[PDB]
This record gives sequence, structure tokens and C-alpha cells, in this order.
Amino acid sequence: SVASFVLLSMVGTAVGMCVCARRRCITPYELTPGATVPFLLSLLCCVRTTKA
Amino acid sequence: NDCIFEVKHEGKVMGYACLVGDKVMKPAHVKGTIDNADLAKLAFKRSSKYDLECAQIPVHMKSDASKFTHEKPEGYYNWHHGAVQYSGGRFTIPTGAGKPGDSGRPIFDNKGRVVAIVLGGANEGARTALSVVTWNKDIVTKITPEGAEEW
Amino acid sequence: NDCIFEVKHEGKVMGYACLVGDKVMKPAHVKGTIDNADLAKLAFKRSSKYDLECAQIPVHMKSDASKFTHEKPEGYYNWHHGAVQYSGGRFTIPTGAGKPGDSGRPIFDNKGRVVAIVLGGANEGARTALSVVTWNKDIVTKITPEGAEEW
Amino acid sequence: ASHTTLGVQDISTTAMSWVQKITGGVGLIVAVAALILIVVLCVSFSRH
Repeated sequence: SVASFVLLSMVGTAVGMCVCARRRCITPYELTPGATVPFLLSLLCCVRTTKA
Repeated sequence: NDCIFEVKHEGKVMGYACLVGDKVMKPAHVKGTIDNADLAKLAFKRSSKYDLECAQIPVHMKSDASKFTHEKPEGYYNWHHGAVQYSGGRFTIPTGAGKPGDSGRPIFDNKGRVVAIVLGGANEGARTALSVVTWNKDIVTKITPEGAEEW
Repeated sequence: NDCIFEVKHEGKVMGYACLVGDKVMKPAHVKGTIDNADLAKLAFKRSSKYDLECAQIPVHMKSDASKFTHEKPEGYYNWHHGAVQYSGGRFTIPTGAGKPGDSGRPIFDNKGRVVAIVLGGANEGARTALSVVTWNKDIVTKITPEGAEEW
Repeated sequence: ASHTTLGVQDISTTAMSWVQKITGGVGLIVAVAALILIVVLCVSFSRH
């Protein structure tokens, strides 16, 4: 049971790294004045990529 | 109301918030609430690292927004309290024009295009070199000289 | 007859079609018939993504064709109802200059080269930002402001 | 019995291969998130 526990904490840390990665998708491109980065979003494609 | 946009908290100006391009911008360090209830209900994103608050501008207000440019030639620019000298990679102001509370003022050129937002300033006697947050080739960058005070 | 050709449908005016280069362009959402019977019978190609219907210009309509360019500098331009601002990657008009029915009018520069056709618009208060399809470096691309409705 | 000397570090059949195959950890994804964090810090973190 604690092995299932530690594996689900490994999935929890996967969730934590993914949510930190989505927050560090957002912090370079909040909605910069330029509001157009194909060179960012055309390579990253993490989440909600469609805003230029 | 030419360029003036403002967040106010319990009667006192807590700096200013500005909608610029497609963003609603507010310094994160300014505590309190936007003094327009229609604005106050949008989804706001906070960044402590850069002290930035951003929101998506609603469509029906888009036509009041300022034009922008990433390109900042050396010269003189405009802000709320007058001329702003830019040269040497250095933005400067006359000492006393800015104080805690003035964070959020836009800097705009002779065509009224905003190029930077004031974050604070470092008094060096006769002149004050301002600490600033700005953007260049779509990347946000904060420039802080040593010994700068938050406004 | 300067740049605009009437489309009419069952007695009511139903937008516009344009002769540009060797191409016939028509918004796909526009129902009805082009007011030239030879034109109405050509093989039309549909693009749903761009809302475009296209046809081959016949040889005999040499004198109605426009001239075009892919190059669109920032500034002000002209259309039938007045000035059209291009800035920030955005076309805008005085609110009320455009209405449902105006879909199909071309946008042209100061040298009369058609650069764009109007597909619709989003009211943003003082001005209205147009949803348009246009060719950047000869490739068709749609530029759409948020929340745009067909006109 | 006479073989009683056994504990918890007891080798077996396929079992330890099974616990090897189950241990496909997350440290690669953690490392690429650390890479993104590093490339965000090093835009202006040349001093401290």
C-alpha cells in the first residue's frame, strides 16, 4: 500500500513539475504588448497556444 | 483622460494600472483593488518574480488603448510629470518628480506610443535614475540599478 | 465602379464580390448571385476556414481587374465609407461606418492596389476592428479580432 | 523445518524484474522542468 502511495506521490511530483512548467509557459508570455509570438508558441505548444 | 488610467484603493492612489496592447497591467506590489467594479471581476494573473499583474482586456474597451514599440531610440520622452531623459541605456528624471505611489506611470514618445512602465527610482542627488519594467522584442525585462527604492 | 462589384440576392443587396488579379473572390457566407450572368456559372472553390469562394476570371473581363500588393505599411487607408486605420496589425473604422451587409467591400491603399477584403467586424467602442483575410508574402492568411461577427 | 533463515531482502523469480519495470521514474521530466526554471532565472540572475 505504501508502495502505491510512493508511486502516487511520484505522479504528484509529475503534476507539480507540469504545473510549474505551465506557469513558466505563462510567465514569459503573460500577454506581452507585442501580442504575437510565433517563435515561442509554434515550438512550445504547452497549453492554450492559439493566442498568436 | 488622455493617457491616464488608474487603480485606486480606499480613496488614496496606490499607483496606476494601464491597459496596454492586449494586456491589463498592474504592478504586483501595489496592494488593493482596481477602483472600477467592472474591471475588478476579471481573472488576474500575479507574478512575484517580475512584480507583474496581467489580465485579458475586454473587447468593448479596446479602442482606448495605447500604441507601443519595442524600439527605444535615445532622446527625450514623455510621462505624467514631464520630460524623461533616455541616454546611455539610462532613464533619468529630475529629483523629486517621483515618490512612493508613482509606480505605474507610462512612458510615451512624441507620437504617444508607450515604451515602458515606471517601477520606481533611485535618487542620486541632483538626478534620479528610474528603476523600470519594460519589454523589447516581445520579452519582458526588468532593469534595476543598485540602490533603487520601490514606488 | 471603382473597386466594388454588387452581389444581390432575391431583391435585397447581399454584399460584394471582387475581381483581383486573375481571381474572383467572394465571402462564402454570402448567399446569392453575382450580378453578371457569365460570372454566376463558373466553377467555385470553397474554403470553410477562410470563408472564401473563388472563381477563375474569364479572359474577356480584362478591364475590370484590380491591381494588388502584399505589402501593407502602418498608417491610414481608404475605403468607400471613409478612412480605415491600420496600426498594431489592426484595421479599425469609425463605429457605425460598417454594418451587416457591408461584407465584401475591398480595402485598398493610397495607390489603389487592393490589399484586403472585409469579412466582418468587432465593435470596440469608438472604433470597430475588422476581421479580414489578406495575403502576406503572397500567402492567404486570416486576421481576426476576438469576438468578430460577419457583416 | 530446517531452512528458516529468511528475511525481507529475499530474492525471488520475476518479482525483482517487475519492481525494476515499475520504477520508471519522473526525474527526466523533473529535469526538463528544472531546465525551464534555470532558463527563466538566468535571464537576469548573473549575480546571486
